[PDB]
Amino acid sequence: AKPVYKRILLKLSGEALQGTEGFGIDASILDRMAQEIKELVELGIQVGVVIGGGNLFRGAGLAKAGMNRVVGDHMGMLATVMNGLAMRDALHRAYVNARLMSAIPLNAVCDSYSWAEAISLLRNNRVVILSAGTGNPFFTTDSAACLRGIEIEANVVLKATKVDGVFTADPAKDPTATMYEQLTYSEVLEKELKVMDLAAFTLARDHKLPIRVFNMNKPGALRRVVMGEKEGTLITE
Amino acid sequence: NAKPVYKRILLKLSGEALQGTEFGIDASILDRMAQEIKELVELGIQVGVVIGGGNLFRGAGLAKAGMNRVVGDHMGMLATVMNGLAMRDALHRAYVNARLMSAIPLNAVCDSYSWAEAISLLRNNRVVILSAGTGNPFFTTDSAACLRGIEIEANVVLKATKVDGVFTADPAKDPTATMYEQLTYSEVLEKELKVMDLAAFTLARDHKLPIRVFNMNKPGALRRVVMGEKEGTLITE
Amino acid sequence: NAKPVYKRILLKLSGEALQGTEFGIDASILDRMAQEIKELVELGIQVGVVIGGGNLFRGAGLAKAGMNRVVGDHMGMLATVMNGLAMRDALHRAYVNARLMSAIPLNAVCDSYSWAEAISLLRNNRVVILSAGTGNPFFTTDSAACLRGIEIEANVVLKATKVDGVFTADPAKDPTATMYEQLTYSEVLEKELKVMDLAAFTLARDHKLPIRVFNMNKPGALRRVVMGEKEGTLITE
Amino acid sequence: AKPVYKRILLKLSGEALQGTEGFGIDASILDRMAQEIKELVELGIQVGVVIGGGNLFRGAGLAKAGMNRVVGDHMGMLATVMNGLAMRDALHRAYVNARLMSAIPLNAVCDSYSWAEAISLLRNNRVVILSAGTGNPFFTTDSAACLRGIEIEANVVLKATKVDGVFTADPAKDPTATMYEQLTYSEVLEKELKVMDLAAFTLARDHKLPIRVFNMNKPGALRRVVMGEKEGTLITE
Amino acid sequence: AKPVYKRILLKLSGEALQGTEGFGIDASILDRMAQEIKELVELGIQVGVVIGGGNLFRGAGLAKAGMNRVVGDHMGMLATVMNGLAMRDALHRAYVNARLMSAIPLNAVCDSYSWAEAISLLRNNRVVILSAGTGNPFFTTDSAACLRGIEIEANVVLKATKVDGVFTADPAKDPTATMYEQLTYSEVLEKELKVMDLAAFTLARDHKLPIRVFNMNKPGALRRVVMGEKEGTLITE
Amino acid sequence: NAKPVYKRILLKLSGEALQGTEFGIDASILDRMAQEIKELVELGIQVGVVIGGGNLFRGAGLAKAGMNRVVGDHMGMLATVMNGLAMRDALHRAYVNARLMSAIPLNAVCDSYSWAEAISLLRNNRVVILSAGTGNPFFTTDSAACLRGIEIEANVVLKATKVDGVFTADPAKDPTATMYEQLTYSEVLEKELKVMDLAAFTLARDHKLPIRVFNMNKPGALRRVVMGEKEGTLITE
Ligand SMILES: O=c1ccn([C@@H]2O[C@H](COP(=O)(O)OP(=O)(O)O)[C@@H](O)[C@H]2O)c(=O)[nH]1
Ligand SMILES: O=c1ccn([C@@H]2O[C@H](COP(=O)(O)OP(=O)(O)O)[C@@H](O)[C@H]2O)c(=O)[nH]1
Ligand SMILES: O=c1ccn([C@@H]2O[C@H](COP(=O)(O)OP(=O)(O)O)[C@@H](O)[C@H]2O)c(=O)[nH]1
Ligand SMILES: O=c1ccn([C@@H]2O[C@H](COP(=O)(O)OP(=O)(O)O)[C@@H](O)[C@H]2O)c(=O)[nH]1
Ligand SMILES: O=c1ccn([C@@H]2O[C@H](COP(=O)(O)OP(=O)(O)O)[C@@H](O)[C@H]2O)c(=O)[nH]1
Ligand SMILES: O=c1ccn([C@@H]2O[C@H](COP(=O)(O)OP(=O)(O)O)[C@@H](O)[C@H]2O)c(=O)[nH]1
Repeated sequence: AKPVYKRILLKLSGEALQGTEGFGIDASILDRMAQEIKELVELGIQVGVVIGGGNLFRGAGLAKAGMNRVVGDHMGMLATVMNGLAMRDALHRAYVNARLMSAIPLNAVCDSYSWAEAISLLRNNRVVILSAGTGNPFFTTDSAACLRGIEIEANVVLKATKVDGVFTADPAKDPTATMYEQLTYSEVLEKELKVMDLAAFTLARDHKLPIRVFNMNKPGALRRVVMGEKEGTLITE
Repeated sequence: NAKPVYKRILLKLSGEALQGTEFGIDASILDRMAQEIKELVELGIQVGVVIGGGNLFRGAGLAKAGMNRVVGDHMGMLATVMNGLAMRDALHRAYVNARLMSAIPLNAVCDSYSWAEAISLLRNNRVVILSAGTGNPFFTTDSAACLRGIEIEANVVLKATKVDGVFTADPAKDPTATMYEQLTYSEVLEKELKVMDLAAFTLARDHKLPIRVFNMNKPGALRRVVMGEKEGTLITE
Repeated sequence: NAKPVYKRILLKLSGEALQGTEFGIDASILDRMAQEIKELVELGIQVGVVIGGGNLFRGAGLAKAGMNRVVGDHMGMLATVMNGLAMRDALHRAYVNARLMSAIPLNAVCDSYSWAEAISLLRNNRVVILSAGTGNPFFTTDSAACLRGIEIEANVVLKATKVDGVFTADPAKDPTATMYEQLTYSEVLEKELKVMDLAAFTLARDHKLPIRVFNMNKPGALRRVVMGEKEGTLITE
Repeated sequence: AKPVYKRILLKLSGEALQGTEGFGIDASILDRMAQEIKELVELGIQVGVVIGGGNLFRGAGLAKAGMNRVVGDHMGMLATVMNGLAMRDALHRAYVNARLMSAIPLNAVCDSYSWAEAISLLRNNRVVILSAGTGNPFFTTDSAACLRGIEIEANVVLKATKVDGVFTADPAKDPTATMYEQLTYSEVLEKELKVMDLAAFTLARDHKLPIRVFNMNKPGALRRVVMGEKEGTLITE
Repeated sequence: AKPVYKRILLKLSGEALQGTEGFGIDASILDRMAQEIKELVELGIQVGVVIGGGNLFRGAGLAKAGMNRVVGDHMGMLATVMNGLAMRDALHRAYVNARLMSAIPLNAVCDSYSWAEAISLLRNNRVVILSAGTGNPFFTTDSAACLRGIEIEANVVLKATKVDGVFTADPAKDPTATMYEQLTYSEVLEKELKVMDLAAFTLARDHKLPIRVFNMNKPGALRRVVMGEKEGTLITE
Repeated sequence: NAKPVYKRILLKLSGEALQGTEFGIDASILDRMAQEIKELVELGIQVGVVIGGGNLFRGAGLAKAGMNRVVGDHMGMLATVMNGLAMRDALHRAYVNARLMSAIPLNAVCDSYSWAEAISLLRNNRVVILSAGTGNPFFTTDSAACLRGIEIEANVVLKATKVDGVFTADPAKDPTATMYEQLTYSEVLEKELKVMDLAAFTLARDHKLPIRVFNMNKPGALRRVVMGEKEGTLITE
């Protein structure tokens, strides 16, 4: 009963790190994710992780408050980096070899994203955190996830969410919605389901980047997914 | 026919003063400070501005939750940049020439701190924002405020806080908390009042750098200081 | 007493359009575009220009020959810079204030892309060339053209190609290839015409960013577009 | 009889490298320090070394000659880097794994200071040289020593000096002064003894960073100190 | 019958990578050179490789077309980098440990040239590619070859050419010319033979950097040269 | 009504000429050169200035003492920057617009060398100092002086030494040492005189770049050269 993936791209949204107040970072959560990621690395899995920033800032939201869209998306990106810092530290304190790279060159705090070094690091059993997303405004860390996954030739992008997977509708606002166990792009687009930003998904589809949606707040789920069990939704075609 | 009592200042904007209820950044406070800073610039005053990050993260805070103290300060310093980004945008949208420099090289998002480049810019009547403080862990922005304040040879360091001046304690927690209106670097010590952190204080005292503590949540407060009018607490030799 | 119909544009110069017979760069086309760009600048038009690299390398091309797709796009992106270098030189030798920025930091050879710095420069009537496109593999310059076009808030993206406009096919290969003169982001799709690559197209549609496709191998073509005269194909909502 | 320290921060003043003319660097001295440092690394000790610049330049001294204080401190910092280069080379020629990092980003000659990589390097038995001090003007490499020591969580900062330790007065200008074998901050400050720049010391005290003053020109002293013998003065509290 | 060189500097001209059209890169050729370089590394040889850009651009040629000489040499340098990218990829796909460094800092695509790291990498059996030449205009990659060879203390610079070696004249335009098996600088200069740019050669002579000219299109030649056989011409004194 | 005989020059200031008795930098010589350079700038002369480091370190010197030659040149090159820092400060304190660029990127302390940026600056009547010479080991600043001199298209390279002109030997060591007042790149060779180092000399000869050697320890010497008056030795074709 060994793992069914060699290299994966873990997409961690900003919310995932949110405590109970709705903002910031919750030390306890980070530590738990570190233990889970750790188990995967021990299991011989090469882990790349793209983190979001919803717990701190979103360019759109700021833009609405009157701020320039580009600068909003910049601050939002810096936020992803601020999260990566937290994730990395947790990994380190748990004695897991990891390194933070940023699309937005941030000398001192971490090194800049380098596809070459990224791969080398991956082939050396080190967790590689890709913050600052794609580095461009008008994009979501989800795109970053798909882009970085195609780049590092990940076997699959695991989209962590506070939900067991993809439902016929929002399973928290419509007690009728049912989860899917298997899905294909054409279907997701056909029935117009919510998996992620269209651009990021279009890209994943264009390169047949399998996507799996699972719940990150469900202890063990991560492991079950990589160990090929019944967890969340699978997206391919 | 009054006219300003200062030629070039070092304005320290505390991050906490950018919250405006509930963490995050308060767009409206930002828009207001751009206006008040705009007036000073039209008034011919050169403005260097050190910004804090208390509204997002404090190294020490994170450390107690378990994070590595040094990574905590890094996140903290990165918050100042995030705040420096929003403050610059407010300036720009108010049509005020401003540039953002960071102690830790961000590149692209903003400029790296360049002492010489900062002097030139101030001379050409442009607001120079300094984020990432001193750029070293274990220090505060108050320290940077003094350090940069001396570097650019500012006439005084205006510490913009949330209260009218230096009090005998947190006026929000101790009903028995009075503020002073005059202090010598001595008195502050021979009374051990809450102004900054000895390291920064000593620095200013060392170079006979006056300090004035005032409230930025008070519209027009800054201008009054600039016009030499009864405002906040003055700290001199 | 006509005068320009645009204040600030995003000129996308395809690399292939710089060949002029046999790969490489055609000095004479370069000298000519500097002249036509010089007129627009004297005409008061702010010019941001995204340049391609089709005359030297295309990631996808190299990939089929066996190279790593990502290293291929890198080479590709580096070609755009090489083209950005020659275009800037032509501008300079024509006495036109121009600066070259790269998505991937070259430093020394040219400047790193700085959104803010780009806005300032355009405002001071200086040509801002953007090379290395989006700076990420798997994307085209057309994408960058739209991405940057939106960033600097350009009035329109002028895609400078080798043909008079968007055709039903490659007019050089399909004798049955007609071009249109008007299209809605819709029609382009509900006809599936050759304009760009959905990713870039969608982007422009998303932000109601008009696009006009014209021939740069036609001396004076650009100016006519700028003067709002029957030229190329117009793509709007 | 094994070592009593696991990780130490070696503070080497500029003078230490001075030949007999009073300036520059003396090849012979460097080589000797390299052999001693080497022995420590072989002994399993993780060594971090902060070097000064007194043998070349001091910002204050230059300032007095009329030069700007900030630029003086800059040149002085560059000097620390110039020394590090020399120290590193010596370490390399003696086949000791070492790396120079600079607070002032100096691409090519060495890499920039990165707390993360610094620690990783330390955990890999490599000597880590921290030049350019803290990177800020108005500071001494002594502060840098204390700051870098607290950061890398060094077990103790060993302050090398051309004296056996801390005396009741200058043991070279008052034949009565006696050396201390043990001291505490409060005492040093109480009797106002000379250990180092007040700021650097205040910082060390604030974080209980044990400090040991010993003679670097006394062959073997370094080893005796780390091997817990009767050498120089100890400072804790 | 083991190798007679421990560390070599392989000078690969741009032409060497040229397909049959006269320009660009030929995937097939790269792959073959990768296999040969691979054999050398397996053989315990430390390989440093300086690549040219003649297959893409030469500053002089561009200058003649009217472009600024400096910018011409810049684009030409970027070309060397574009080749290095190709060479590196080939090495990687052939599972040979290699790294591209550039004299012209090119963050992301590769790292910048660092003599220190270069040597460390060499001592670790990794191919080190030195692109962007010397980094200065008015120089040839040949100089770069000699300069980088003296720096990395290479045992010899192997100048690959599409000719078996150095002839009394051009062996392709004068069927009488004969190849030399052994030569000395004084002789090359005396009889004024074509080996490389005078500057690069003067430098090599000044430091007694043995030079060997051989044919790179002659499968096995590389190996024969390093295995001390009868191949090409030797240049020393 | 004389007026200058040059529009733009390349002033090579030897480091040794900044000692003024005993190594180090002589504040008074610095203050004097700022004045003499100030006059040239007010006189409308564009000034690019290559600075040496002979007063602090010479790679070759260190090499003989045992250091790695390459690390020696690095230290050497870093001295030029240190000298470039003090010279810029003198300029600034004399109210002369000046910028310092380094061949090896220092960032923050000064600017990276930017050919284009240097041309723009000279055109806007600002002194552009070039430190770190060519930025490569094994070369001298004299080389950089010629290399940069050609790059910026200077009218002549003024080598500022410690003696009145090119002598038949060191006038301080050989009583039988006469200087010339006219030389052809030829004579210099067909007499093998002490002007620079063939590499740099050849370079200037290559591009018909005249050279004039004069004494900077002679107040007003520079201006006389600039005014085309009997001063130093002239080296032309
Ligand atoms: O490629 C990217 C990735 C992120 N962002 C910005 O940074 C924020 C990151 O938060 P995101 O919404 O992607 O994170 P998550 O929703 O996953 O918590 C976004 O809101 C954007 O403003 C961006 O502009 N481009
Ligand atoms: O020189 C500096 C300045 C700031 N910080 C960190 O960044 C935070 C900035 O917030 P600060 O408390 O200075 O802001 P304010 O109190 O002014 O709101 C600090 O708590 C530190 O963790 C740092 O480490 N070094
Ligand atoms: O955002 C970008 C823009 C370009 N490229 C690469 O660089 C080449 C640039 O040529 P492009 O086809 O964009 O130029 P054009 O078609 O306009 O001649 C592309 O083929 C890609 O390989 C890239 O990877 N990312
Ligand atoms: O954090 C620092 C460290 C050093 N320096 C400057 O660089 C010199 C380094 O010499 P220092 O006196 O620290 O060295 P040492 O006395 O140990 O020989 C100082 O004089 C300062 O001018 C600085 O400004 N800040
Ligand atoms: O130190 C160097 C190396 C290269 N180049 C430029 O980049 C090109 C590289 O091609 P080169 O002729 O050196 O390559 P090869 O002849 O070996 O194919 C040259 O033509 C120059 O324009 C340069 O200016 N300086
Ligand atoms: O292109 C350069 C210029 C200088 N240097 C080094 O830095 C020192 C600078 O001093 P130089 O002798 O050029 O100065 P000057 O003789 O003009 O006083 C040299 O000795 C070299 O070690 C170098 O390696 N490369």
